Amino acid sequence: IMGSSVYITVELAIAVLAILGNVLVCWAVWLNSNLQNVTNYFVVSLAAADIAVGVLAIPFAITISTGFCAACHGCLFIACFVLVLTQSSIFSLLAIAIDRYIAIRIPLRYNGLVTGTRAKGIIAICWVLSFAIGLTPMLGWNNCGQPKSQGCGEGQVACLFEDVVPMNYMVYFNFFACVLVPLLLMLGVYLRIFLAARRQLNIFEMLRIDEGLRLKIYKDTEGYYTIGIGHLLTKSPSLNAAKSELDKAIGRNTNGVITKDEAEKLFNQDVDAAVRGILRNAKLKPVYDSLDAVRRAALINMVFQMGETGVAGFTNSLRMLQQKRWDEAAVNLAKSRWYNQTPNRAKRVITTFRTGTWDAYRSTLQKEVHAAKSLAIIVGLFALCWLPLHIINCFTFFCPDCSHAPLWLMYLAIVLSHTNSVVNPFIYAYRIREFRQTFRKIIRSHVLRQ
Ligand SMILES: Cc1c(C#N)cccc1-c1cc(-c2cn(Cc3cccc(C(C)(C)O)n3)nn2)nc(N)n1
Ligand SMILES: CC(C)CCC[C@@H](C)[C@H]1CC[C@H]2[C@H]3CC=C4C[C@@H](O)CC[C@]4(C)[C@H]3CC[C@]12C
Ligand SMILES: CCCCCCCC/C=C/CCCCCCCC(=O)OC[C@H](O)CO
Ligand SMILES: CCCCCCCC/C=C\CCCCCCCC(=O)OC[C@H](O)CO
Ligand SMILES: CCCCCCCC/C=C\CCCCCCCC(=O)O
Ligand SMILES: CCCCCCCC/C=C\CCCCCCCC(=O)O
Ligand SMILES: CCCCCCCC/C=C\CCCCCCCC(=O)O
Ligand SMILES: CCCCCCCC/C=C\CCCCCCCC(=O)O
Ligand SMILES: CCCCCCCC/C=C\CCCCCCCC(=O)O
Ligand SMILES: CCCCCCCC/C=C\CCCCCCCC(=O)O
Ligand SMILES: CCCCCCCC/C=C\CCCCCCCC(=O)O
Ligand SMILES: CCCCCCCC/C=C\CCCCCCCC(=O)O
Ligand SMILES: CCCCCCCC/C=C\CCCCCCCC(=O)O
Ligand code: NA
Repeated sequence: IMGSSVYITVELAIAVLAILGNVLVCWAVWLNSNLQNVTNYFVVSLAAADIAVGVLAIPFAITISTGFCAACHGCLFIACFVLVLTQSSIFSLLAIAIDRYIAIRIPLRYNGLVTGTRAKGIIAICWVLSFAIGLTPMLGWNNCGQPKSQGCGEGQVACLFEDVVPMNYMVYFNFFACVLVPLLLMLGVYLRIFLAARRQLNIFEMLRIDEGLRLKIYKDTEGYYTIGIGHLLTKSPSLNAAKSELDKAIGRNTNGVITKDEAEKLFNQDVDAAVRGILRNAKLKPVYDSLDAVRRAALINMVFQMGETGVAGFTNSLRMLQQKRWDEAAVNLAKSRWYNQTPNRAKRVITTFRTGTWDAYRSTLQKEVHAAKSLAIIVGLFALCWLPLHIINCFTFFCPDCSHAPLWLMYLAIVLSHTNSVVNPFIYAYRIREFRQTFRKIIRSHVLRQ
């Protein structure tokens, strides 16, 4: 068996798996409305680039592995086309990372800023930028436009990737600026996502989950100006009047904007007032005195939502809370009008009473980042599959007199880069239930017919 035949077979097998697997990804998104979110718009765009890897880029790499004679501009397209697909993948991976950070940073206002129309515009722009970046050698930055391989006739060059694509482009422009910098930005974004889910939980973070945190002055449900965690500023219909109240409480001219620490200090003063009002109430003080620090925060949470008078009306639940009958107090509180009006917030507060822990709010944070862990794996696989080729290009560039990397390492690094166009659909099937369920439906019904 020829050594070339095993390289062709492996490349064609990767191409088939890249097409079939990523067609299934787009097919699943088109079929399942539950998969038609903005995050999957970039997943589809990422899959579209991987489909093109198996249809064009991999056949292109096979032809230029021979170094045949061809025109300069025509040879550059065959060599630089995969640079367009890889750049579009980087933009799609960077967009997914930023999208998931917005999802955990402003989880209540995520859908107002992140829209489908905006995503399609970003995708269309990034594809234009990917062609400009990937096909930069065709616009002049090439090595076949200067008079001087030999044995091909003039106007024709030996179509080898390292012969026609400049190495300083492959290292400075492509690797350092267009690959390494986005990969490091994606690393910091995902790190920042994971740290926010691992944040310390307290009364400030609990109410931030229940009532939101806003550092800019906004209008509440009643049209009144608010800041921080539900801190009413004024009933007046003047933002200037609200800013004057905000500046009087912060101690600095804010122009309606405050820092997170100032919102925490403002919220801390609101807790002190709610605690002062609880202690002066003869119904609430005995219960509050008996509760632990966490369960006291759940009682303050109720006061912030309904008021001391409204909480004092829970005569039966308050006595069972004071008697440390957590499970009995949970059943009683669940049968209240407060539970029916806002069950999600009530269930989190009731769970706090049962356990005395922050588990209900920790689980809220963990649910917001579970998708980010799977999508972060895809970025690491992209880095793992492409960095060997980049590092070698650096060795050839910065050590010209060095011995070039051996042929088997070239074949391995190039094939490993093509393999990355296969791994993503497997990740979706293994870690995303909605993708896995649609994959099974398409396969069992549309493909296998039964
Ligand atoms: C494109 C790219 C990106 C992107 N986008 C990012 C980093 C690096 C690269 C990249 C790619 C190729 C390449 C060469 N070939 C044809 C080929 C196939 C098999 C064997 C051979 C031999 C005989 C060894 O020359 N040649 N296919 N890709 N070569 C180099 N230095 N870098
Ligand atoms: C540590 C990482 C994140 C940043 C450093 C960039 C790395 C990837 C680049 C920058 C400089 C590069 C070169 C530094 C110097 C050497 C020596 C030279 O005989 C060949 C390559 C080689 C080995 C390069 C290796 C890769 C290289 C180290
Ligand atoms: C994250 C995914 C991990 C899975 C990916 C693992 C690494 C990629 C597989 C390489 C095997 C094929 C590499 C060898 C290339 C073909 C064999 C060859 O080199 O033949 C050329 C011959 O020497 C001259 O014609
Ligand atoms: C024609 C387009 C559709 C062709 C599809 C057949 C070709 C499969 C190719 C690549 C695998 C794709 C990535 C792996 C997806 C597997 C999903 C799956 O089967 O998961 C269900 C299983 O029951 C879990 O337990
Ligand atoms: C190899 C290139 C051709 C294969 C890639 C493109 C085909 C797969 C694309 C996505 C499948 C689901 C989207 C198709 C939309 C069909 C439109 C319609 O039927 O109304
Ligand atoms: C999955 C669809 C794409 C596959 C079909 C495209 C055909 C394959 C492309 C060219 C393979 C053979 C041409 C180059 C021969 C290389 C000669 C050599 O190995 O030295
Ligand atoms: C699924 C179908 C995929 C088709 C892949 C086609 C592969 C084409 C590979 C290179 C063929 C030569 C193209 C460049 C020649 C132009 C330069 C010249 O004429 O000198
Ligand atoms: C799925 C179908 C994809 C459509 C494109 C098919 C493959 C195109 C391959 C590259 C052609 C462009 C490279 C050289 C162009 C000049 C060649 C010439 O003019 O004869
Ligand atoms: C232009 C290339 C650089 C952009 C790469 C990706 C950056 C955007 C990432 C996706 C964010 C998700 C959609 C949010 C829409 C942005 C809101 C707006 O238009 O200001
Ligand atoms: C000679 C080389 C010719 C290069 C042609 C490429 C120029 C067109 C730019 C990108 C085409 C891919 C379309 C992707 C945008 C559709 C995504 C969307 O808006 O939903
Ligand atoms: C068209 C959208 C915006 C495009 C800007 C980014 C794409 C890259 C554009 C061209 C880069 C050219 C870099 C010039 C390097 C020196 C030229 C040379 O030495 O030959
Ligand atoms: C995706 C983000 C892309 C950012 C592109 C802008 C950054 C470009 C930075 C410089 C790269 C090239 C540095 C030296 C130019 C080559 C010198 C020459 O040969 O003329
Ligand atoms: C250095 C360039 C960038 C390298 C890739 C950057 C993306 C890293 C993203 C997250 C890594 C994978 C996260 C999966 C969690 C598994 C637990 C673990 O092993 O750490
Ligand atoms: Na890709």
